[PDB]
Formats: sequence, C-alpha cells, structure tokens
Amino acid sequence: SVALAPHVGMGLDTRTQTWMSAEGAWRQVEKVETWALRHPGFTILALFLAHYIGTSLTQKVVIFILLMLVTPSMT
Amino acid sequence: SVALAPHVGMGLDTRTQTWMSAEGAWRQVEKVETWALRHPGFTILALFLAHYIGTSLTQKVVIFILLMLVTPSMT
Amino acid sequence: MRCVGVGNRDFVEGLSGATWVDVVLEHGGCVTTMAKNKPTLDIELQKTEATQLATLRKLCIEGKITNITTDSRCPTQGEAVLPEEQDQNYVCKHTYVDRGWGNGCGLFGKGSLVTCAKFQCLEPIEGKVVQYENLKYTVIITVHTGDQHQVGNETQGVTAEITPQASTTEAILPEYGTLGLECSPRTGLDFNEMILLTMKNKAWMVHRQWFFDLPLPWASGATTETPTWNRKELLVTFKNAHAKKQEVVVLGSQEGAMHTALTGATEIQNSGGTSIFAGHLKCRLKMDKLELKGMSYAMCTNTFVLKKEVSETQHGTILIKVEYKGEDAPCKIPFSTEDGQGKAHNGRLITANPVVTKKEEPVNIEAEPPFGESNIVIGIGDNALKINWYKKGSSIGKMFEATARGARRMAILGDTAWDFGSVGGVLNSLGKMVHQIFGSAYTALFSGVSWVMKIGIGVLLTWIGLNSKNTSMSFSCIAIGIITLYLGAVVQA
Amino acid sequence: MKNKAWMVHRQWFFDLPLPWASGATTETPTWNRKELLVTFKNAHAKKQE
Amino acid sequence: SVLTQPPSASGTPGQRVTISCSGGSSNIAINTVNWYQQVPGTAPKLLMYSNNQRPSGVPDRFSGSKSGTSASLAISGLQSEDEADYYCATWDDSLKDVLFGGGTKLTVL
Amino acid sequence: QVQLVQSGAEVKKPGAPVKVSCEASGYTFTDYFIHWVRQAPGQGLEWMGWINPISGGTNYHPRFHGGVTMTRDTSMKVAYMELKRLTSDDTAVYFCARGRDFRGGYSQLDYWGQGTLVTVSS
Ligand SMILES: *[C@@H]1O[C@H](CO)[C@@H](O[C@@H]2O[C@H](CO)[C@@H](O[C@@H]3O[C@H](CO)[C@@H](O)[C@H](O)[C@@H]3O)[C@H](O)[C@H]2NC(C)=O)[C@H](O)[C@H]1NC(C)=O
Ligand SMILES: *[C@@H]1O[C@H](CO)[C@@H](O[C@@H]2O[C@H](CO)[C@@H](O[C@@H]3O[C@H](CO)[C@@H](O)[C@H](O)[C@@H]3O)[C@H](O)[C@H]2NC(C)=O)[C@H](O)[C@H]1NC(C)=O
Repeated sequence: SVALAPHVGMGLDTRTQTWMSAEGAWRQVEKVETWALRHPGFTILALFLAHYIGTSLTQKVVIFILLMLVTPSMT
Repeated sequence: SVALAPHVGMGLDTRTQTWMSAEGAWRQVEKVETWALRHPGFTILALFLAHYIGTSLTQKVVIFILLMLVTPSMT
Repeated sequence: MRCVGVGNRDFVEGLSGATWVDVVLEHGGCVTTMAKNKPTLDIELQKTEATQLATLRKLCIEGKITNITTDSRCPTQGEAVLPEEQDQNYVCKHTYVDRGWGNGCGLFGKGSLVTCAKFQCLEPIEGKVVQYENLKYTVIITVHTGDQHQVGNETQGVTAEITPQASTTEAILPEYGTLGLECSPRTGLDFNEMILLTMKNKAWMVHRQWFFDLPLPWASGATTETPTWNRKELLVTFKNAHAKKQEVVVLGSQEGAMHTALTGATEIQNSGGTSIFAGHLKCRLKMDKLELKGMSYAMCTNTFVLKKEVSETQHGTILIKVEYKGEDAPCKIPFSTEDGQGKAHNGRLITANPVVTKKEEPVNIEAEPPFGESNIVIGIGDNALKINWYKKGSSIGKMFEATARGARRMAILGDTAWDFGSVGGVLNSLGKMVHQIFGSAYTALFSGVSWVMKIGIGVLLTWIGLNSKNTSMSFSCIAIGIITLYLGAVVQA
Repeated sequence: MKNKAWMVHRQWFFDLPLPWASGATTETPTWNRKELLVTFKNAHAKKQE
Repeated sequence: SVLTQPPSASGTPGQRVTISCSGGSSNIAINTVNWYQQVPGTAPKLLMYSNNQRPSGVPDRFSGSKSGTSASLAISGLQSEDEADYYCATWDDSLKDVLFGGGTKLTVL
Repeated sequence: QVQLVQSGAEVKKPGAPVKVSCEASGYTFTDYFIHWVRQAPGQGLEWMGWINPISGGTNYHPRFHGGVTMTRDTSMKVAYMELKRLTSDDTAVYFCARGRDFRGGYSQLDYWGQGTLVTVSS
C-alpha cells in the first residue's frame, strides 16, 4: 500500500507469528516520539488548548493526550 | 518504515508546488475516510465515550472528532 | 510421544457417555488426551493445504511511462482534447497554464493543457482466493508407545487427510484400533474472504475488504494477455512547476511500502501448491474402538536399570527411559510413587500403561509426580530401581498458570475456546453461547483497532467505570477494562 | 536518487529510518544500523529464517 | 537522450584506441555501463560485466571506465583475431529500459 | 552448465503470428531475467523487454508495446515470446539473454543463446 494503513487488528490472528511483530509493535509509537522530541512547539499550543477548554483533569488529560497524539500520526 | 512521517509541515516554504502536492493534500483524509467506510464499529464506541465524558456540547464534539481521527491514523 | 517438550501442549483428559471429546487443534500446538481405560495418544496439526487457486484483482506494483504526449488549446475556446486519451492504456489529466504571445496564442489568458502518458504494467502482484471446497487438512496421530528413540519424533505417526468432503475419517493405529475423527472445517477460518497475496517469492493472508482497499491500480485478475488497469493515477504523478509545462514521472517502486504495510498478516509457503499454515480446526475425537495393548500381559518381576538420565520438560512432566532386564517379552512395567514414605500414591502416570515390547532396547516411560518431594519406584524387590524427584512449585502456581494459558487460548481462538476440551455439558454450551454473543458484539466495536489504541481505550473506560455513579460502574469497569487491557497486553502474536 | 533530486531539511534527513554510511565511496561501505532494513521472522517456536 | 558511438579503424600493431560512448544525464552518467564485443554473425559475448570489471575477457589489455556523461574502452595489443563489433549498453532509468548503441565497426589491420 | 537452446530458426508469411521458444536450464531460473534482444542484419541490436519468470510481466521497449507479447512457465524453465503481427520490417534474428535484477545489472546480459532467426516474404 501507501504504508499508511497497515493491516493490523483484523482479529484473524493465530498462535503463529505475524509477518512483522517485533517492529510493528513500536513503529508508530516511535514515529510519534521522534516527532515530539524534534518539535516541541506544538506542545505549548496543545497544553493551552487542553487547559482553556472546560477543565476537569480527566478532560484536560484526555484532550491533551489525544491532541498531542493525533497531529504526529496524522500529519 | 520511511513511508511514515513525511515532512509536510517542515516549513521550508517555496513558491512552486512540491513533489506531490495533489495527492499528499488529501491522502491522509482519504485514509481516514476509507478506514471509516471499511469499519463502522468504532463510531458507536466514539459516540458512547463522548456522550459519557463530554459535560458540554463542545467538549463532546471535540472528543468525538479527536477519537474518530486518532484511531484510523494509529492503525 | 511427538508432544514432548513442545512448549504449547495442553492436557485434555476426559470423556463422555458415548466417549467423544472435542478439541481445537491450534496449528503448531499439539494436544494430548487421557482416559481411565484408553491409551494416551497425541494429536498435532500439520499442513493445511489448498489446490486450484482462483485469481482476482491482479495488482500492479511498478509502472513504466512511455510515449509522453501533450496538447494545448488557446485560452477561452474550450478544453484541450486528445483522441489518444480515450484508450485505457493512457493516463492523462489537464491543468491550466498561462498562454502568451511568447508561445503563440491569440491573446493572453489561461488555457487548458492535457498531457497523456502510456502506463505500462510491470511486476504485477497477484492476489488469489481459495474455493472453500479445495481446503485440505492433515492431522498426524502418534500414540504413546515408547520406542527406542520415539521422543518428540516428527515423521512418526499416522496421517489423516481430513477435507470438508470427508469430514469423518478412520485412523488405523498399530494394534490399538480405529480412532474416530469428527471435524468441522466450516469454522476453521473465514476462508470465504481470505486472499492469498503472492509477492515475488512470498505469500500471505489478508482480509478481503482491506485487499480491495490497497491504494494501487488493479486489473481484471483473469488470465488475459493484455491487462487493462484502473485508477492508474495513483502510481503516476504530474509535476506542474509554477505553471509553465507538464512533465510525468512513474513514482518508483512500491515494494518496500507493501512489505511495511502487511504488518499483521500471517505467512504461508508457496512451492507449487501452497500449504497455508497458521490455522485452527476443531475435531470431535471418537474413542470408541481404542483398546490397550498388553492388558492381559503378565506383570514381570525382575530388576530394571535406568539407561538415560531423567530429565523433566516444561510445565510439569518427566521422562524415564528404562530397559527391562529379564526374560518376559510380554512384561508390563509396575509403577508406584510414595512421598514422605507414605502410601499416598498421589499423582498420575501420564503414559497409559507402559509395556516392554522387546528386552534388548528400552521402552521409555513418562510420568507426572506431585509437587512435593516424592520418590518413584519401578520394579519389585530390594533391587527394584527407585528414582527420587523434587518438582518445584505449588498447586496454586499450577492453577495460576493454567488460568493464564486458558486466557491466552480464549483471546486467540475466539468463541471456539469453550468447545476446547469439552464433554457436552449443559453448563459449557450455555457459557459458549453467552460468550459468543458477548464477544461478537465486542469485536463488532473494535474491528480494526491497534495495540496502543486498545490499551488507551481500556484505560479510559476503566477510569470512566471507576468514578461513575450508578451500578453500571462495575459492569463497565470490570468487563470492558479487563478485556481490553488483557487484549492490548497480548495481541499481534 | 536515480535521475531525480530533492531538497529536504537537514534535521529531517537523519531522522528518517534507513541504514546509513560514511559516504566515502570506498566500494566497501560498512552500513550503520543494518538491523532496520533486514527483518527476522521466527515461526511458531522451532527454526528461524 | 540516446547514446551514439562512432565506428573507427585501427591496425594490428599494438596501440591504444578508445571506443568512446556518449550518453546523457539520465542514462549513463549515473549507472553502470556495459561493454559488448560481437564476433560477426553469431551471438555477442559480454566484455565488461561492470563499469570497469571484466568477467573472463582478454585480461590486462581490455580496460576502461566512464567520466561524467562519457564512457570509454581501451584495448592494447590488438591483433587480427579481435575483429569484432563493439557495443556499449547502459540502463536508462527515465524510460525504464536499457539503451543499446548503434555499434562500432572496429576493423584492425 | 547454463545455456539457451532457442529451438530452431523458422520463417513465415506476413499477417500470421510466429513463436520463438527459449529454454534455459542448469540454474534456478526464477531469480534471473530474460531480455529478448533483436538483431537485424548489418544493424545494431536493440533490447525490447524483460520477463521475470517468477512473477514478472512484460515491460517492452516503448517501440514495441502492443507489437510483441512475452509468456513463460516455471515448471519447465522456459520463456516464450511470440510476434502478434508480422510486417515487412521485422526481418532479423531474435535472441535471448540472462539478466540480473540489480539496478546496475539491468543491462547485465552475461549469457546468450544461438539466436532463432525469422524472416518474412511472399
Ligand atoms: C524417528 O523415527 C525414525 C523412523 O524410524 C528413526 O529412524 C530410525 O533410526 C534407527 C536408529 O536408531 C534405525 O535403526 C537402526 O538402523 C540401522 C541401519 O541404518 C541398524 O544397523 C541398527 O541396528 C538399527 O536397527 C531405524 O532403521 C530408523 N528407521 C527408519 C529410517 O525408518 C529415527 O531415529 C527417529 N528419531 C529421530 C530423532 O529422528
Ligand atoms: C512510443 O515512442 C517510441 C519512441 O520513443 C515510438 O517508436 C517509434 O516506432 C516507429 C515504428 O514502430 C519507428 O519508425 C521506424 O523507424 C525506423 C528508423 O530506421 C524506420 O526504418 C522504420 O521504417 C520505421 O519507420 C520510430 O523510429 C520509433 N521511434 C524511435 C525508435 O525513437 C513508438 O511508436 C511510440 N508508441 C506509440 C506512439 O504508441
């Protein structure tokens, strides 16, 4: 494919190993983390957006985590 | 692999268009759209989560849209 | 004894009124059965194969751009056209370019500019399907007769090719009888929509809708000589630099992108016919005619000697290799274990009833001692060989490990794990039905959710359950949080 | 690469995951991080390919 | 672009004669050139299976390399038995096809 | 050893399809290429198209797409090329050659056959 929609989580799994598990386990996460360490500018805006949206620490945390996670994965 | 993390927003602005502006302008939204059309199940879960966490209207809609964007991209 | 030391085996001891026990044969994992009066024999899946592959949606992975052509029209007198554009062999798309006295127009204005290119097939990647009829399953059967060197032997056994036509088969073992096999290949895997995506020298398992969603141009998939592609614009891009001309590039080779894409697909082997590994099949064993050899054999009285070292395998069972020293070819081996110098005789002889077929070379016993330090004797008399052993662990540890193993079985095997090792109990069937409806509703929600996203969703729902008000808090918290966390912990494996 | 060229921001030209070498064109490049490209698959227990 | 090499004459006394191959910025300036000599009327054999590497051709006297847009071959101690047509072929990567040359009628006196 | 028989030369009439068989044994045929280079009398030889036996499709020279077709079989390790249309132009001997899949080796035609010859006339 365009390698943007990996064939993952289809549910039709078996005891045997998949094509690539040791790397696909952390591929997307490592992309997000290298993004975040490269560019901290988005973090300030994400913190502000989570903070000034109606704030209960549950809501603030979930909004901040999602907003900091979505932009890197889906640029 | 390297197919992930394009430097779409890298900021080296230019007047002429880029390598693939036409496709890259919409490929991510295309991935999300085809993921949603393939799998309708996540919509119910996102609606449930937003409805039972969103205190207000705007918080609910923001939570719903972020959840519906992150998961297809994180797939 | 093909089952010894496989790291995935599981004991399925039990029978029923008419003596059937069902078991799901996970590929690469062998199950072992026991009974009060039946021989313990070992079952392992092998080589679920197919024939007569049907091909559809032959994809394209690399292009080739030839015969670059372009046509321009003067501004504001209609769009440019090319008679060559209609043919399906051409990719063509028109942008706008400013046209001037410097490039021969009538007046300054934006004008259409079609540019067409001859897309050519190169290195197609075919994805075939399997007619459900052609699925073929082979199950090997090894009985626990100790031979000289039959420990974990893989060629030894009796094959039983089980196909959906011959759902029921016999199994003529040597001097034991006929083991009956009732099967249900319908619920093995949803092969109504799998596609065998064959790469250069590799082939895989994929879901149907995902395969139709590969963003590459596709062909008819038939055996035609001149394929015609569709959505050809994907593999070719048009470079319009600051609106002066139009050039076309073929966008390289998507091979590595594909190899990175199929991050959750399984593997098969492509060598002539394809033997698709990585599948499970339930089989209702029939123990009707199995009879123990040497039931009436005389129990010999002489000293035994330990040829090979005692060595215990994983999850609590030990191997004893002993050669009889005497004169009774039909001898059967005595056995008894006494811990704390008591008469408890606790434990189980995991092998049915070992017998020395021939004196010269040992027949090797297998047995499972209790957790505590327990001695094991073999023969009879003062010189009777006695072997000490000390198993490490306690009963609660075994219970915890069994529970974890069962959870791993349930998560991967879906709704058929309740059929595993069953007797037909009314409680078991009701549990299977309830778990089936609940799990179907559950997986309907999460069709396509990943490792980390499932973990995060589980955390979020366990939190929303923890702090909620009304009595739905426990149901949501326990059910969804535990299920999602335990699936996030063990998935993609 | 091949007959085409590009301009990419330098900070982004080391973080894209691929094997890399000294670029001394000495005909025997010892590639750093070879593990990233080659992938090992271990079947259900048993052998390794 | 497309490659064109010239036909030329030579003599049986040993002398360096250069079969120059000229191409473009997409076909030979970046890729490995391949040199072929054919005994006329039969199957051509391969003379250079890399840029400057010969598999089993006449050693120590057939050696050449490429410079920028041009590739060249040098022959030393050329006798009569070397009467052959010499071909330079390079892989074009823009048109996704190899680009064989017209041919040299290398005649040796 | 590794070689290509290339069957025997045959000559036909215009307006009919001709076949050129080309078998190469002695090595694993799957990995390597077959190139099908044409050679005219008193003219230079030009290459037309690859065929990957294992999974490959036709990748003709731009001059020859829709003019020729290429097929193959893996069991017998033979590559087939046929001429769907014979004009007066194609009067030459057609070759076979083994090619590598290396980017620098697309032109690597190490081994050649005898050369099946076909000419067209009334
Ligand atoms: C797994 O099962 C196979 C099938 O039996 C075993 O092969 C067997 O190996 C034994 C050796 O322990 C062979 O017996 C010996 O044969 C030689 C002649 O080669 C003879 O001189 C000896 O006196 C003894 O009889 C036996 O013939 C052979 N059976 C065959 C090949 O069918 C194998 O050893 C087992 N174990 C493993 C780890 O593979
Ligand atoms: C795609 O482009 C290629 C060139 O890039 C076109 O090939 C051209 O094909 C024609 C006939 O097949 C060639 O004409 C021939 O020229 C020779 C020259 O000696 C002449 O002797 C013959 O009688 C014949 O007229 C033409 O030269 C050739 N162009 C080249 C080699 O540059 C091909 O036709 C194009 N395909 C299309 C437009 O569908």
